[PDB]
Amino acid sequence: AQSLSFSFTKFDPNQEDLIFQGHATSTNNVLQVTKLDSAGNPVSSSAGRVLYSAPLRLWEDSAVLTSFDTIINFEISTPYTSRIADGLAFFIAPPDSVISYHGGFLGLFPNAN
Amino acid sequence: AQSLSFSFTKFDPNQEDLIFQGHATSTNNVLQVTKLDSAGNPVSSSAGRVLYSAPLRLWEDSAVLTSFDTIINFEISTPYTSRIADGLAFFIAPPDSVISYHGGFLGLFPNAN
Amino acid sequence: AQSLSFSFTKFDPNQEDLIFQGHATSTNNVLQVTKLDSAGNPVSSSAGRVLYSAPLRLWEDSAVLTSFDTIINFEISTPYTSRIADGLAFFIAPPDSVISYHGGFLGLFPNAN
Amino acid sequence: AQSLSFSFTKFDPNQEDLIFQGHATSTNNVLQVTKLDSAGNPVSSSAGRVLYSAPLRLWEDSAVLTSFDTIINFEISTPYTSRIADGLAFFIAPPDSVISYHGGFLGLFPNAN
Amino acid sequence: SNVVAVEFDTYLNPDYGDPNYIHIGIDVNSIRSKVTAKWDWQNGKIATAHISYNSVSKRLSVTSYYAGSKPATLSYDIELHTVLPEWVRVGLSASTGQDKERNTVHSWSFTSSLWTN
Amino acid sequence: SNVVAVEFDTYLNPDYGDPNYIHIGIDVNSIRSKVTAKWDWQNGKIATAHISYNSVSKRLSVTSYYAGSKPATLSYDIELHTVLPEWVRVGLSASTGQDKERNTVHSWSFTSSLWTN
Amino acid sequence: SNVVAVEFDTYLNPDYGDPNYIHIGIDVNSIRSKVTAKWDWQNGKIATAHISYNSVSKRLSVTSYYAGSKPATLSYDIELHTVLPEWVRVGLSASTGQDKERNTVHSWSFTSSLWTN
Amino acid sequence: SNVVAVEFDTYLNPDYGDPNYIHIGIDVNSIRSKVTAKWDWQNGKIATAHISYNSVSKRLSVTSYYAGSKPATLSYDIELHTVLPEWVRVGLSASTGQDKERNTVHSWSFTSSLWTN
Ligand SMILES: OC[C@H]1O[C@H](O)[C@@H](O)[C@@H](O)[C@@H]1O
Ligand SMILES: OC[C@H]1O[C@H](O)[C@@H](O)[C@@H](O)[C@@H]1O
Ligand SMILES: OC[C@H]1O[C@H](O)[C@@H](O)[C@@H](O)[C@@H]1O
Ligand SMILES: OC[C@H]1O[C@H](O)[C@@H](O)[C@@H](O)[C@@H]1O
Ligand SMILES: [Ca+2]
Ligand SMILES: [Ca+2]
Ligand SMILES: [Ca+2]
Ligand SMILES: [Ca+2]
Ligand SMILES: [Mn+2]
Ligand SMILES: [Mn+2]
Ligand SMILES: [Mn+2]
Ligand SMILES: [Mn+2]
Repeated sequence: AQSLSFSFTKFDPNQEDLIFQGHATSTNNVLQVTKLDSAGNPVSSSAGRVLYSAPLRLWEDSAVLTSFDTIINFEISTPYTSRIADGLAFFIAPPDSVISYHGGFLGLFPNAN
Repeated sequence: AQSLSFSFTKFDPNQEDLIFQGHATSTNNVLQVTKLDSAGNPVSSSAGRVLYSAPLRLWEDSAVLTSFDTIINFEISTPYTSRIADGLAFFIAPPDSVISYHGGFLGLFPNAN
Repeated sequence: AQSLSFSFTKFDPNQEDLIFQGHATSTNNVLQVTKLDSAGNPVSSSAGRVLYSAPLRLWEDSAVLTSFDTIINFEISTPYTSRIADGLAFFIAPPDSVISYHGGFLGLFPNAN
Repeated sequence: AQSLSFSFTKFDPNQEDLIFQGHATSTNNVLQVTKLDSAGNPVSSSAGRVLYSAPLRLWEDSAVLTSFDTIINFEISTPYTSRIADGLAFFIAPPDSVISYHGGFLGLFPNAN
Repeated sequence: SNVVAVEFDTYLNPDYGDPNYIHIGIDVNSIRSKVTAKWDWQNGKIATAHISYNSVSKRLSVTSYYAGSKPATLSYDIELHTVLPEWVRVGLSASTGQDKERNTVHSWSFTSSLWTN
Repeated sequence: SNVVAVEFDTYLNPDYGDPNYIHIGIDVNSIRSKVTAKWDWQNGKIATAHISYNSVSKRLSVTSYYAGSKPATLSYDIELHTVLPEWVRVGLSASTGQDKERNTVHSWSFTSSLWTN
Repeated sequence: SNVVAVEFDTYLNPDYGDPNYIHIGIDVNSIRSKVTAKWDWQNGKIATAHISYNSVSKRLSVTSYYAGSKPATLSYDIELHTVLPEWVRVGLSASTGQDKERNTVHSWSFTSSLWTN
Repeated sequence: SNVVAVEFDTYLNPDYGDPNYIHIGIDVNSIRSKVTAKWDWQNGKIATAHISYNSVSKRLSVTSYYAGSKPATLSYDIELHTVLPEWVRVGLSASTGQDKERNTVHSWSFTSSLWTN
């Protein structure tokens, strides 16, 4: 009935086929989902999200098999010596989903229920 | 750098991953890019267009090979005995493209230059 | 490290890219893994197997994810009114594997251990 | 009717799914289509060929579109300072094809007609 | 109006350039087809069309058959990136006027690749 | 005899382990199915089956439907690489004995991926 | 808040449920992970993660390695379509608070299939 | 000797037809290239080449770059099925003679499709 497949190997500055929420951006061909110090150092209280433009069908009444595979290459680094926070996540949410609170929330949830 | 591939084999009524312009719609699992008589007969002066949700990168400064392949199954039929009009087209246009005049224009162009 | 993908939608008479064992053959674009009456009726005590030419890597010392998906369209039919036998199977076996006993064995195993 | 797709990103020592002809071999995860000095230096008068195990359908009576795309990453290097010879080639030949003369022949042809 | 389209034309418009017969055409920025080929339309049956492009062979090609009959082929040399921008959306479009016809699509499959340096 | 097979069994052989009904089974090194599920065979019509494996979810799964009816599902946890060697060939097999049935295959599609470190 | 996420957690929040160590988690509608596994993070290097789902094996699985070291694996059984709606968008998300870390993504590849009757 | 090959030639053999410079060539049944283009070889670095064919655009094309420099392109019109049989095997071949060079291959990726009626 439906099939969708997409691949990214560099991240163009003007990525018309991605949706950007929060301090998420892209430079030097990578995705900076978290705000950055004009010197290239991580900042505090930042939340960034990226969503693939197109919606995706996950299920349908008369349908019986749905499958998805995704591979991600990400780098969590810190120049500092303090503890590192917070998280990196791959998520699937209703199309109109919007970024939530930061911290140990990963811009995914508002509270802790 | 980038790759996009999608497949449709039925057309769901609520095709969240398609953009609809004009009298284009979908029922009985097919795409009716042209308005229809409540009895199932073709009407006059109709224009319908469908666009894949996601934008597509066609070219880039430091890039050297771009290729696309698409297969389409369409049916042009008429119950009547008069001449049939007008056209069916596969097109690639800037993302914000909007439907144009009908007739032998195929909702693609405004004039005839 | 490795990826293999193949698709068949018709079965040519001379399928150079398949290995044939037993009464397995092909005509009218389909795969007849079981012998047939010159009138087109199923026969008794028949065993047929087909193997994709190329070997397939299933695992490797420093490797961590192996996955395969296959879809099959098959038809088990009988013109007669007696009970139908025996079985249809999709199998993965060492490359030099050879057809075994028929019956409820499915040309897969010799005994019943 | 048919589709075949395969990918290699490393070359295992025992590549059961490749056919080897000539001094072609594999070590350190790469394909050495040309013989090598036990010190890792190129030798003279060498011919090596590799063929994908499975046969490939290129055409058929009632068939109308055949397409293939292949990407290759190869390295032609020489430690010496003399002129480098001879050639690297991607070829498609009948299944039973066997390696030919070396030199500027690229193990592809016997004479120069 | 910017666009590149491959068209299966059922109604002839000589004032628009259409040759005198059901044709399939490749259009670049204008309904005035750059190249055209005779297409044997068939009421009721369904058609399959493949369209392919390659920035290197600088060629765009179309082949359309009807299951059982001979296909129709058209090729035009272009360097798409001189005609269209860097970002595009792909679509199917159909229309009518004084005269009608049913414009229906059954399965549609599209795949694209871009390679950089 | 080494092999892993998913079977659609039409003839019951209680002495071989077959439960009392047309079933689909997952077999590891023996015709004595490790797990089995009721399959509603249908003479004349054609069946579609998907079989999937994943070294991480250590699960092998089958689903088979008949276009119009409810599907049949069976899952068994394995770590294939402990049962089979590093190099394998994939095949379809069918057989008969005192009793017959037509064993025909229409399209077959297979894709595989392996990832190293 | 509706969502299903796989997370690579660097900061521990016991009040939020986080066990006492850098972990990767599968979350269904809450930051309170349903299942969790120890992940050996590594500053500066880049990580590769594969996430896979199958409506039949009703299993969602993750494996993440670091090129050279041992991977980390986590699996949770779900029937995604009971938790999420019929239409979804897929994304990557990263955050910080009193404490920081660089959240960067290098290549991302995703493919999905759905089959009906 | 039957074969179609795309070649990256490092040693010139004027008696064999090779123009006077490192070139890439398309060959049909003979080492005597039908068409040829200047290729800027580079010792030590690795090269990426894409070769594509289409029975409709009756064109075979090659593009080879070196990561950082300008690519090299060659196209030749053929109808492969008039030159080669219905069944073929695809391969990579390299050779030397009085003079040497290391012939090594790193990843190789190939995909093919055929469509009937
Ligand atoms: O019906 C087809 C025909 O109808 C009218 O004459 C106009 O709208 C034309 O542009 C169109 O080609
Ligand atoms: O016909 C089916 C049945 O026939 C015979 O009894 C034997 O060959 C059995 O193994 C087989 O199951
Ligand atoms: O810096 C990490 C930490 O910072 C603060 O304490 C809060 O924002 C927490 O939610 C978060 O986990
Ligand atoms: O070394 C390259 C050169 O060596 C010899 O002269 C012969 O084998 C030639 O065919 C070849 O081109
Ligand atoms: Ca946390
Ligand atoms: Ca017209
Ligand atoms: Ca049995
Ligand atoms: Ca030469
Ligand atoms: Mn026209
Ligand atoms: Mn059984
Ligand atoms: Mn957590
Ligand atoms: Mn030459």
